Amino acid sequence: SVLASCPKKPVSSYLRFSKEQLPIFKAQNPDAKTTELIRRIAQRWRELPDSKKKIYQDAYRAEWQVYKEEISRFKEQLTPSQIMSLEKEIMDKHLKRKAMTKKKELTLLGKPKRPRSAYNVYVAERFQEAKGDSPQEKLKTVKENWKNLSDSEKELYIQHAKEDETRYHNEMKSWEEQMIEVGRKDLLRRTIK
Amino acid sequence: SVLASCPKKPVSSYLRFSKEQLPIFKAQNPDAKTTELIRRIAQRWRELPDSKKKIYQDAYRAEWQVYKEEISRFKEQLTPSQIMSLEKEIMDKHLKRKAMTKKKELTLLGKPKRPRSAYNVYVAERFQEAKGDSPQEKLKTVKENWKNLSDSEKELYIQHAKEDETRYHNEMKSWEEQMIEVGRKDLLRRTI
DNA sequence: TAAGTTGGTTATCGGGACCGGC
DNA sequence: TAAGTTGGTTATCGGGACCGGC
DNA sequence: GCCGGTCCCGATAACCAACTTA
DNA sequence: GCCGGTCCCGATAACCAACTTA
Repeated sequence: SVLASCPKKPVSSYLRFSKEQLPIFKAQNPDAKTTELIRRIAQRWRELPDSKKKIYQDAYRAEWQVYKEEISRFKEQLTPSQIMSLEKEIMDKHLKRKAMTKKKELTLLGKPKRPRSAYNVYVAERFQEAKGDSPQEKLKTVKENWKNLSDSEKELYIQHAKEDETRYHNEMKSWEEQMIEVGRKDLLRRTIK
Repeated sequence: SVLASCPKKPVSSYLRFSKEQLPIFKAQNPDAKTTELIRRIAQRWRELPDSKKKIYQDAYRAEWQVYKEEISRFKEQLTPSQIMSLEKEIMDKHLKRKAMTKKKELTLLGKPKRPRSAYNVYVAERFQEAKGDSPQEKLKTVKENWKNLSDSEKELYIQHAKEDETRYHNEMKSWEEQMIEVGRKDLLRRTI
């Protein structure tokens, strides 16, 4: 496709150093953790004189000149909407990482789960017991049954969802006070139902 | 170009009501602020019976049906890279707004200015006095002089920037502490 | 903030419906 | 979170360099 | 309206730590 | 590397408050 074929930017002088140094350390200290080895290499990089780092730097600058030529030839043979298409795929990769990071930090601060719908409850009750082998088929058949329920048969889950709706308010009121306590008012909601 | 010709989603029932009500009100209250009028119109909308709101809603829903047809014909005649381009521009518009909001709030919390560079100082001093009438010409000749200054002459601007670098450290350290106090640890730097 | 490694935890995306915040 | 208005600020973009945070 | 999380789990693709330069 | 702000200002293109539905 597009982003696949696109030339990649050269890695830094330190990265080239670690990439070469790592297999050496891993063969001398075979049972040491890899994270330990990287920490030892980076140290070694610091100790290294400036006349030696420059060699790595001169190599990097020259690869960058190659990349500038390469990315030009590549973009020249692309149409304008295709270049925008290229930028979009790159932006998505950034946004997807930022999104991951945020979600990781919110679980770390123990943000309450969102309220489950009656249907969320329904799936939760009927799943181990479902006409299907694969979970994809099992869910597919659970949603079949849900479409055939009258409002009166739904009563148990509607009432299980009204309760969980209340649990959410409580855990949220609590969690948001605590976020103010540790100085994170940015994580509070603007609107409340 | 692309996003320009693209069909726009219909506005909401309330929005339609305000669009029509505003010119009427602006003619009843000629010297009133535009912001008061909207607050008064919105007040009028709440009071409105639901049988009257339904007329507006029904208009909106039929418009929504139109937009679905319109956006389909539009995307149907676009190439795949034009469709990604359309999404990217939409995405650019959101991010640009998010960016304005952030910069708008940081000026409200009085975040310190960034340190001026040696070249920044140089421009500020030597500018009224630059061969030119349009600012574009005055600046182009300022950058000429900057490229021809020796190290002994830049020393003055280099240490004037070294000074401002210190002011930045002072004002930032203070400001970041103040931001932890009003509960915004998110506005803090990760590095230096 | 992103790249290089590499083994050891967490997305994604399958099949859908649905609801809270923005 | 975004749309409508309308008069009233902040982008933009000209000419460039450059540096702090990520 | 739209995005994302929510119920389930099994699948593989993408993470995380350990560093630094640009 | 890349983005954005910074010195300056001059025109013009897109913003702010005031609301609510979806």
